[PDB]
Amino acid sequence: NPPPPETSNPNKPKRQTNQLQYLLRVVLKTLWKHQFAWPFQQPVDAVKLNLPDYYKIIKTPMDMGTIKKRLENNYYWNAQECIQDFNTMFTNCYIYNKPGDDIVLMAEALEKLFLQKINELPTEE
Ligand SMILES: CCOC(=O)CNC(=O)CN(Cc1ccc2nc(-c3cc(C)c(=O)n(C)c3)n(CC3CCOCC3)c2c1)C(=O)c1c(F)c(F)c(N=[N+]=N)c(F)c1F
Repeated sequence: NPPPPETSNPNKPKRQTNQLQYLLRVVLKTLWKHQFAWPFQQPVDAVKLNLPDYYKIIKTPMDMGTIKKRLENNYYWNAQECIQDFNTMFTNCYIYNKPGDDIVLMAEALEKLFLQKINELPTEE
C-alpha cells in the first residue's frame, strides 16, 4: 500500500467558492450516503484484499475518502481539480476490474449520479 494522497496544503489560503460548496455539500454528500459508496470511501487496501497487481496497474490511486478530506480541508484551489479526482477514481475502477463485475456496476451507478450533479454545477463566479 502506498501512503494515501495528501489531503491538506499548508501553503494554500482558505477560500470558499460556489462550485466547491456545491462539490462538498451536494456532490460528495450525495455520493457518500449512496448504498454503493463503501468500496470508494477509502484507498484500496491491496494488502487486506490480496491484490498484489493493483498498485502496479493503478499509478494514481484516488478514493472519495481522500476527496472528502480534500474538500473539508479546502485543499482544492478550484472545482476542476476535485472533478479530476472523481474522474481518476472511476477510471481506476474501470481499467483494473472486469466489465460487469459488482464493483464496476457500483462505480457506474455512482458515476451516473456524479455526472447528474456535475451537469448542474454552479457558474464560476
Ligand atoms: C478486518 C477484517 O478483515 C477482513 O475480513 C478483510 N476483508 C474484507 O473485509 C473485505 N470485504 C470488505 C471490503 C471493503 C472495502 C473494499 N473495497 C473494495 C474494492 C476493490 C477493488 C478492486 C476496487 O477497485 N475498489 C475501488 C474497491 N473491496 C472489494 C469488494 C468491492 C465490492 O465488490 C466485492 C469486492 C472491498 C471489500 C469483504 O469481504 C466484504 C464485501 F466485499 C462485501 F461486499 C460485503 N457485503 N455484504 N454483505 C461484506 F460484508 C464484506 F465483508
